[PDB]
Amino acid sequence: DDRVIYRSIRFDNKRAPSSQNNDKVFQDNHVGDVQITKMTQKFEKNPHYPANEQIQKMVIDLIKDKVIVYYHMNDGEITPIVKIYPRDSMHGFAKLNEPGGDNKIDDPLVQLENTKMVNLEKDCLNQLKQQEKIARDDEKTIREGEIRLE
Amino acid sequence: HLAKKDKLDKELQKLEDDFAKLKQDHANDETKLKTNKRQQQNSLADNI
Amino acid sequence: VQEEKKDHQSLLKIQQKKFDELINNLIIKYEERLAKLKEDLELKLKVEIHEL
Amino acid sequence: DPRVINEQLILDAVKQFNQENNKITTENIILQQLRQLQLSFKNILKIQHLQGLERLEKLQLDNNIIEKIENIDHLVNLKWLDLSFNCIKKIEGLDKLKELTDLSLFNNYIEKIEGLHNNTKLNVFSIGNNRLKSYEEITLYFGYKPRGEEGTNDRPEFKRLQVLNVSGNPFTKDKENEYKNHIICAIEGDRQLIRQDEQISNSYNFTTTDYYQQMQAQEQKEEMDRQTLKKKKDARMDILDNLKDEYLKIEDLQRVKIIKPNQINEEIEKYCGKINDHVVEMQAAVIQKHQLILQEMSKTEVSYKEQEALHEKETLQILKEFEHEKKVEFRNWEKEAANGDAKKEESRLKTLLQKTTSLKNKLMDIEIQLVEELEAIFTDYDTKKKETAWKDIEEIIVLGQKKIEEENVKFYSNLNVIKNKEEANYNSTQQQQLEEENNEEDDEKASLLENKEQLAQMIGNIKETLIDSHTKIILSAQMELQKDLAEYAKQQKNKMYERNRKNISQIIAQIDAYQTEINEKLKQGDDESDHEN
Amino acid sequence: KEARAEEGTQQRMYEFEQKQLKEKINNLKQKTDTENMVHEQLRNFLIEKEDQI
Repeated sequence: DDRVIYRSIRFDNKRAPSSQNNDKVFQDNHVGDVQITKMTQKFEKNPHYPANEQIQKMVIDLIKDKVIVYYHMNDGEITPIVKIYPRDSMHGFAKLNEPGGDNKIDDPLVQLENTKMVNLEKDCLNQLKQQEKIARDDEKTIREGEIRLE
Repeated sequence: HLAKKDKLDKELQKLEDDFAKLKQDHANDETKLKTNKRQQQNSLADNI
Repeated sequence: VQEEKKDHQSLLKIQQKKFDELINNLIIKYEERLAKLKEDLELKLKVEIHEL
Repeated sequence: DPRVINEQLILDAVKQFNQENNKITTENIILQQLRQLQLSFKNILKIQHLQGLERLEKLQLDNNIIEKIENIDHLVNLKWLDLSFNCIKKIEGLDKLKELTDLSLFNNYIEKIEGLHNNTKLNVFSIGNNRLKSYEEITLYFGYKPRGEEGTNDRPEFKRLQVLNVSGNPFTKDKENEYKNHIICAIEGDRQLIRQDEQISNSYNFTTTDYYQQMQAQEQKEEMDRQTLKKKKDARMDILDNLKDEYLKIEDLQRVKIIKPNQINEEIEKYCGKINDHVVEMQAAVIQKHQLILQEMSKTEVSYKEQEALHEKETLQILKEFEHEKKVEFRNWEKEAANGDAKKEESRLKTLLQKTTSLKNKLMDIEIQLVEELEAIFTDYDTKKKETAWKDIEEIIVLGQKKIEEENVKFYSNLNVIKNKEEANYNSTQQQQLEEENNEEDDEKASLLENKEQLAQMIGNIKETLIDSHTKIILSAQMELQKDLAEYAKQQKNKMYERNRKNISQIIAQIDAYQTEINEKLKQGDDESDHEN
Repeated sequence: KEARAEEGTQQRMYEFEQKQLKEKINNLKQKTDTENMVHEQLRNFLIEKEDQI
């Protein structure tokens, strides 16, 4: 129903068990602590949700700390919509301390964009830690057991 | 209101015609050009 | 033996046809009732909100 | 104090509503782009200053002193309506709006229910807490009437309407909850509970299971009739529907009917029946031709879809290749910028840029091949249509028109024979009797028969006019087919024009973006050479 | 007060209506700019394709 048909999370082991982030302190089944790089997601195209308003692909890359989101191509379009948005103002981390940054946050459009992004990203985080736990359970269960006959 | 609205649209009429003529002329150009261009490949085709 | 095997294979094919048709018709009517239940839910929300 | 809802008040209401639901603070609110309007407790006494809202989807005017409704005809796209608890006494002015579904008329002076035949699609209606006198009133809106009243409403006018409360009406306080059961038997869990009361189901005959079986049958008949109507119209013969009504447009036939009404009606019925049957075969053949033409066209769009999808897949693969090119180029750019060897960086960057121009050239070539393929496909399909379907329709129309002509000529010959026989009979009879009540119709027949040449010319003019009208309707149908096919082809080609323009614009935009990014990389790499001196 | 109210309402609906009326000309000029651009590009494309073939 949701139409997100493709979902993946890049990995890179170039940094140790960073000791601050709970969301980044992961009870990885395999070894315990591991560290994060990026996410990619691909959605189904509802005929009734507009392509330029409905996201088909999205990339929340932590190394770039900016999101790489794809949008469908409109009828007659061959200009792919590869939007590279900044994630500086994504969870309210935006510094209001700067007097001078054009305060376009007042626009509810930015508010809805960020709400959608945060919901999607936290949902993926929790679902993927749950996937960790479920995969741990499944593989241990099919490993330890002996062989049964009917 | 009626007088000024009517005055505003007096020019409109002529503009229509001009556009139409231009539009019609445009078609001719494309047609004409297409003709010539097509013959070109026809020649090549026969040459081929 | 050969002719009875022929008849039994024909029976297997006929039963395949019968049950495939059963499944197809059942799917069609279930989808119909899913759509009707969708509409049921929209006007249930309608009545609830209007009554309140 | 009486007031009016003014555009200053319009902006005030807009601001209050936007505050209520945190709408964007836009003073430049387009007045032609309004969807929902709330006017909570303005004590509104009249409705005014709302023209231009044909796109309205939500509206509220509760808690006011409004008393009259009218002129809501121009608003025919409303969805959410709430006008209850006002000084309403009658319902009217909304006969044009079919799209509304939430109708609130609760707690008013409403006593007669009328004006909702057009909005059969309504599902929510609140008219409770009123002065309504009779329950059977509501019955008129769901295809059920009290037995014993002559009811010409043989077509139900509200089926999906499942939101209806009138609770609190005057008659609703007598014989508790019996009227609800009676109306429901003429009209969600409450419905099941009421249907389970023995008296409720016993006191009527037209139940809901049979009602819904009849509804399905009737809707299937309606769908088949609509498909037949579209079939006949696409046959283009619909304009001939007046051919059998021509005589009622033919006065001379009425004048000549006096001479011998009996066989005149007999021959007219024979003529109409034969014309109807053969014209029907005519539009049936035309319908076969038009259906195969429709299949031709639809396969046209299908083939365009497959070939286009092939074009976008090839273009997207090439574009992915170039995006990999860009990403490798940028990775090496950063690596060597840490290195700082500007010469090699800019050399590889011009290599990339020449490759980018190559991509421009090849993409334009892809568009060129698109042009050849689409043009060839369209010309081939147009020639196929002309050769087979257009020509078959041509021949069918020719045969049908001359067959109608055959019928007209035979009808004219029969009229000539009947006229001659009547003339002979009058000539024989006039020599025996010369005095019979100076009959008006007898005198008219005598005058018509004496001018036999006049009668012959009148019938000849009748036949020529009939043939001319039939021929003109035939050619009108033929021209309708011509214009229909021409507009199909014109729309397809023009839309191809805009599609080509749009794709070329996209390609140009992408090449410009590539060139600007390459120039940015090169210029920053070069400017990195201006601190070291 | 009522007289002035409807008079002002008619005046404002008149700004609306006449701003609508002085819009066919602007839309026509914009679409003619569109058509001129399209036709000039079409002619240039025809000549360039002629050259290439």
